[PDB]
Amino acid sequence: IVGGYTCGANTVPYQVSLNSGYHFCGGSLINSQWVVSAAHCYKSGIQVRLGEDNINVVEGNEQFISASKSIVHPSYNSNTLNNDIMLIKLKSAASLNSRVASISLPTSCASAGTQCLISGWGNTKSSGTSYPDVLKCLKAPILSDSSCKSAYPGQITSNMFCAGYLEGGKDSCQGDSGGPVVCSGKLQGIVSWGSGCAQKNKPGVYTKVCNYVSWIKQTIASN
Ligand SMILES: N=C(N)c1ccc(C=O)cc1
Ligand SMILES: [Ca+2]
Repeated sequence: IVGGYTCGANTVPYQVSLNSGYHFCGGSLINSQWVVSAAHCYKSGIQVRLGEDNINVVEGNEQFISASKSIVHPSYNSNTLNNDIMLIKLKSAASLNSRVASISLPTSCASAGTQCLISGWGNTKSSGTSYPDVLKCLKAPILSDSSCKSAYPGQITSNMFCAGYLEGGKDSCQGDSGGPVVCSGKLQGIVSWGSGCAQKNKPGVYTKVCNYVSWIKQTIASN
């Protein structure tokens, strides 16, 4: 997250870190057994880390649970990033409390102008590289579909939306991939892609979660 703020420990209780010997992506806990992340975060041997603040220090509220199964969206295209969503099942159910909690799925899509919270452990620099140890947060509005398409000609599908600031300086970035965009207590987006980070006229692009609620619910019901 570039141009954000320190969230505070366990203030984003649905935020998870996906770990394969090291943090490599974010994700969102949607019930005691399931995490939603980006399909471009797929790999084998995932351990899901819940209740994290400093990802390099055991602070007392962590739950580390190995993934038993990953399900990449059936229509994920890794070239275009269309349908950039994946579900990860935990080998054992998480213990839910104030610091480890699921986030609600949307019942309808959000609108341009809605304020959301984007979070992650990704790069905090727009030019260089600096990875934080503690969770970073950014409040950002959803941008109009027209401005999103104008920013990224030929690239924005109906399964994507832009959020952030056209002026630059505030954005998600590398390492935030797969993490949450939460608006009014609903998971509306997943950190997906963008041109660099926090660049003028290049806002963040996010997977449009509301399009996937039916798939998420039916997948969970049978897996
Ligand atoms: N919001 C961005 N600019 C952004 C999001 C994800 C990636 C993935 O590496 C890169 C850039
Ligand atoms: Ca920790």
